Amino acid sequence: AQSKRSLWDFASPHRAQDYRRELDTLQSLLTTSQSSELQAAAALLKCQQDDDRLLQIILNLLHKV
Amino acid sequence: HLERLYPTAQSKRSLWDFASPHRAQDYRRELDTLQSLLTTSQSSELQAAAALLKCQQDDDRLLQIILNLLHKV
Amino acid sequence: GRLGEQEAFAMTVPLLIDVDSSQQEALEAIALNDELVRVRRALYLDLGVPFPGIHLRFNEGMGEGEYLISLQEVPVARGELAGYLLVRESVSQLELLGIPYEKLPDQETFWVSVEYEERLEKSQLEFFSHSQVLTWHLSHVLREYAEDFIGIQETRYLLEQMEGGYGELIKEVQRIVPLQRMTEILQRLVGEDISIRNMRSILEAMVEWGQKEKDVVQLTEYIRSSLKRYICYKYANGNNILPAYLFDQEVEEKIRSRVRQTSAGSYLALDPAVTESLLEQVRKTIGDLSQIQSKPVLIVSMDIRRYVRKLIESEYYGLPVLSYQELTQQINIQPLGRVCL
Amino acid sequence: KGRLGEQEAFAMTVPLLIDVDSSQQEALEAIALNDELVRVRRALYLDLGVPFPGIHLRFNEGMGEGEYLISLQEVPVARGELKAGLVRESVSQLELLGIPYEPDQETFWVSVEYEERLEKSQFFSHSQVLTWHLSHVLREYAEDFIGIQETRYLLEQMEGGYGELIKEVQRIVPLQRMTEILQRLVGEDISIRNMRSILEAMVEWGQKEKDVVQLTEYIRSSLKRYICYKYANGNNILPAYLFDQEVEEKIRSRVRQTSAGSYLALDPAVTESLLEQVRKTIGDLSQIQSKPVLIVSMDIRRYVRKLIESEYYGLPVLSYQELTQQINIQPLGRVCL
Amino acid sequence: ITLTKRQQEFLLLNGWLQLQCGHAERACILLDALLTLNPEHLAGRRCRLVALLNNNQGERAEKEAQWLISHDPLQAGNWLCLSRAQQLNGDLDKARHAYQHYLELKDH
Amino acid sequence: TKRQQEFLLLNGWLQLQCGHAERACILLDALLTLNPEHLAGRRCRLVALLNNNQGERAEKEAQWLISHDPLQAGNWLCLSRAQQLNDLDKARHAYQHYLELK
Repeated sequence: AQSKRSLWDFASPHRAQDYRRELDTLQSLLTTSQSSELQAAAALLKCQQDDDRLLQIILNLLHKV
Repeated sequence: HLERLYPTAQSKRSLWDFASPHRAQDYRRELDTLQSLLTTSQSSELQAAAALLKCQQDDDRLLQIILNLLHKV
Repeated sequence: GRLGEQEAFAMTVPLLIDVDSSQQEALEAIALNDELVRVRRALYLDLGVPFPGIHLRFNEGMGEGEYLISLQEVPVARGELAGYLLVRESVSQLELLGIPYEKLPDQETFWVSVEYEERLEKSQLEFFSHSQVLTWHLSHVLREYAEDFIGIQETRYLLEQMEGGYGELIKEVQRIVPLQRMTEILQRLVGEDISIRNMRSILEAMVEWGQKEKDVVQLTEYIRSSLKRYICYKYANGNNILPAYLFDQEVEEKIRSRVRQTSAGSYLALDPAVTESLLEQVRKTIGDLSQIQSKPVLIVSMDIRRYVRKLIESEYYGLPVLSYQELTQQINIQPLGRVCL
Repeated sequence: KGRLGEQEAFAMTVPLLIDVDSSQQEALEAIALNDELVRVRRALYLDLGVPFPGIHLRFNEGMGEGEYLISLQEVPVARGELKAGLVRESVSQLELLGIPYEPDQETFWVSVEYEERLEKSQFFSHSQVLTWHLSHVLREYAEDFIGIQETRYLLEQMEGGYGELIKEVQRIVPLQRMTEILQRLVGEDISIRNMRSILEAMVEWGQKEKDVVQLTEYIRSSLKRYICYKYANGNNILPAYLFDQEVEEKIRSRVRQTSAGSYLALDPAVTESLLEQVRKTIGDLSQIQSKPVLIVSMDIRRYVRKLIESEYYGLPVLSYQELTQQINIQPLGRVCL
Repeated sequence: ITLTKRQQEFLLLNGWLQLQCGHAERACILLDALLTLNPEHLAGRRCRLVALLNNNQGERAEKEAQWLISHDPLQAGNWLCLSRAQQLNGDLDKARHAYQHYLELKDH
Repeated sequence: TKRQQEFLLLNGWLQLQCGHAERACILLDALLTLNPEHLAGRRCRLVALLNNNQGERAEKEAQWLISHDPLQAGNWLCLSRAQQLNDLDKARHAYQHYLELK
């Protein structure tokens, strides 16, 4: 309801090709660190890094003409 | 008409107008003369210029071969 | 109203512009009804695409400076124009720090107050007002989404408008190619920023080459090659000078090896790694030169020209791709660099 | 006017446009500016027969003072700034050094006070230079003025004259092939004006040949006396640069009639060598006069022409079949291999 | 040493294209060779000023703009090159002065 | 981590918006351990903990935001929710405080 929307508004805080190698830099930064929290973050980032590698390969194989 | 609504960066236009200063076969002729003139030289700057001219002289030789192979009637 | 009437069907508006309120009468009487037609007319004269009517509405539900442009009731360009009393600048740089004043799909945008307008116009910089920024966004939307304005109805209207001019030419081109192929050809032409305006040569090329080729790609390549002098004037700068980034034979052969004309599509899928390597080679040779001028064009073999363009459309949306046949004579093509393998 | 509900208010592009600078709206036009253009267009049509379109003349103040541009279908094809404001001369040479001193011609500019004395020496005015550029544009771009509509208009204009001839030629060959043949004929500066013989040749040879190149070669051969008179100003004397049998066979070896294109693609080195031999024999043609013509076998004539069109755009190419009798063919030199 | 002929214009045209087609280093090399052979030419230095500005060589652009300012008379675009080059190196005040001088001269 | 921190904030917000909330919790915990000044990450992870049913930690984080950022009335919903996950009377008191602030 309205209260749930207020919860989401409380949680609420560039675009398009801003998504670049910033992810890769952060993943390699956190890979060095020995903190367990940063290690979990790095593994999550690697997961998304490879799901993105799979979707880029699928888009390259399909494309359009 | 030709989307003439953007002044296109007046400072850049003044730069290009300051920088602002043709034929068909005179170009290839000047290329060959300049490349053979600069080959005799000895300066490093003239050596880089000569290598650039040879580069364009042979990219043009490749495009001339492509144009010769392609044709109409 | 009645609960027995079926639905009262109504068609979706093709083009809609929804801007915030408090500019219903604060903005009115300052262009907004002549500027829009002016920019649409200029873009049509430059291209020839029959753009539709523009519906302008003032909505109070949104904020104060939010404008959205939607094609067929789906928003395609939103933005909050800052804007109320801050006019924008597109060439903002450290020069804008040199003249110290307070400081989007457009270029680098920074907003300055109207009290600074006099001293900054003494420097003769960009002063896009509300009308100017709105029409700039409208022009960009129309240019990048013109393919959606070329339907069967639009092409039929174009043919009917030219019936008095060239009757037998239209009757011949209709008997040679159907409306669907002709409209697809026009859409492909506009997708490459090639103007439809000169319809006579387009129809003559359609007549000449529609009897020989049935594939859409080859036919549209022939129609492009029929516009040699138009393409030369549009892309070449200076005198008879055309900047080029010609491709090596090995790279052209590698690209051509995977045309894949299987289902009348002919999609170019070679290998993701191989295309990545080729794009890396193109980036290493060509470079970036985005800040630079003169619009260099890539020149490649005609049979693969389109296939090359969509290969580099992702990164180099600027750089056009041209065919050797599309080049007219008396042109001094200067090779800026060969894309090696 | 265009409301924001009107679709586009479509308007067709002008075929031919000439945009000249302002300050000559009333400073110029003293001579004709509106009669000279039609005069030169009519003369060029009588020479060729191509139905040139209407010419739109506009004075634009956004440009300089002596800038004139000629554009075909709103695409500029010949731009230039005349410096007369100072009439020009096309036969300028070192003779101009022994006289008051200072396109594709020797273009030097002289003042109007010298006009009397230069006329004692023995003159392109503003109208003359504008019409000279217009004439060059029309002659070198006449193929773009021959469309399906233009050929249909020509046929409809001659219906009263030769009805059965037109009805037969229409039933024998289509409009597209006929228009392409007419454009190919005009590309060699062959006049369409004499339409009767062209239509008769089309009727006679359209049932036998379907390839455009061979059919247009036959139609060219149907104009033997016209070609002979056009290229032989003397008394049955025709300068020739005849081809050797070996060169003709080598050229014919790569006709490549695969996709109704008929492209002549030899090895680039082979074409370079043949062009070098032709250049060595013929020469530079700069100091050559009387308009010598190359004569070669008919079946490859066009194939030779487009081979030498890049360098010797002047020198025409003719077929042996196109040669009528009572001609003294004088061989200026054989193109050896 | 050497000679100029019409060739000197070729170096300009190629250099101009190299500047306008994202090859600042190539344009700089061509115009430096031209000036090292024939230093008397002036348009080549005008092109190389913009080439040096686009190449990010502030000191060289400032020196060339100083030469042209001391040899090219008024109304020249020699005060933009100075402004752009020096503002890349710092010293924003002299860039402001050059810009104000350019604005004052362009009113004519 | 001046821009990168914004990438982390956006990723955490999107993960919260897409039902996981565990990934958002770990990302925002890493963000706070690196940059603690950017309290927006804690603001998001509070709701993430509420949706994760970890009200014991959520109460402490909501107390931090309440005692350090009294510029948000929403700091009194999360605490209430947290205590409602674990204390109904104190939840009513927090809700009434939020009503007083709004």
